[PDB]
Amino acid sequence: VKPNYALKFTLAGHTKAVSSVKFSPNGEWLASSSADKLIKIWGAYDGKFEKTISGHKLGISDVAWSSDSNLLVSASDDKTLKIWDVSSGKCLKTLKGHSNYVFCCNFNPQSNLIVSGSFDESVRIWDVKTGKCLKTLPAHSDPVSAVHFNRDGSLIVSSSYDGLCRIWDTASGQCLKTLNPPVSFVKFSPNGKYILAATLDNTLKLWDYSKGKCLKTYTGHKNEKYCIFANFSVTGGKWIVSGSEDNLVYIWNLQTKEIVQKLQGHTDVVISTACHPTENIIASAALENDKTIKLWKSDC
Ligand SMILES: CCCCc1nc(CO)c[nH]1
Repeated sequence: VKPNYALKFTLAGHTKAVSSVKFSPNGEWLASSSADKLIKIWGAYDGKFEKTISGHKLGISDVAWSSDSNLLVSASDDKTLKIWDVSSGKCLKTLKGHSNYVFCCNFNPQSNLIVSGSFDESVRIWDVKTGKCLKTLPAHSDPVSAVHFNRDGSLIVSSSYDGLCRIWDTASGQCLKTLNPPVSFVKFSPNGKYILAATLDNTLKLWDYSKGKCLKTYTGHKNEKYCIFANFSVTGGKWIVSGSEDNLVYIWNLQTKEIVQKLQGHTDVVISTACHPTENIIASAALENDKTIKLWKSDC
């Protein structure tokens, strides 16, 4: 069994490198962030441009949705995160505290908290309602490449160029576990038992969190430079999805570790991929020679 992702839409409009694409939890929208300082909202199913959300003074490296699909958070080189009302496009809160570029962000499942990672080497936990910083974790000794909450928000996982992945107790801010090439991306599996980690030696690893053991390795792609997003595809077959510095989207069989598809079409590094929550749909986005988002559809 292999997927058969085919190109459905090319989304043009960002004037510099795209940095991150994320599907709304309700499956309706794609949000994109860019070095052009803009967030753009697109129809997930028809690829139709919806709106531009603006206000950051420098490039945006990441964007994330609240669980109810009503809010976005963005992470910017202007050293702030911003919370946006998607319907109005208005900035509700500017989260101030990082002393350098904010690189990565995510809401917890409740969406009362935001976690951020920065070049300042810290992870911050923010109150969504007040916009106040609740905790500053001295998480790493180099830029923080990724931050993600587990399924119930009890844990945070962070990755860094220092070569560490760390698991934090959300409530206390205390480090429960440390798992050395730079770690360029990390996220929990949907069930929260595993962590998917990218290292800048062209390697993805599936870690059993509780055991601290490497279960799977995915190779064949190019990743020596950029913090490329990877995903668990769960809507059809159980795949691993990642961009690559050879301008392709890679899809592996999670269990066998075999490459089952490579998606051709991008004309620069595929920095970000996202899996639709209910349909067999991938969004991919590329750096400044390309600046487009592609939507792909598969039968499985
Ligand atoms: C400038 C390109 C940034 C892309 C990016 N990758 C991640 C992984 O967490 C966050 N942002």
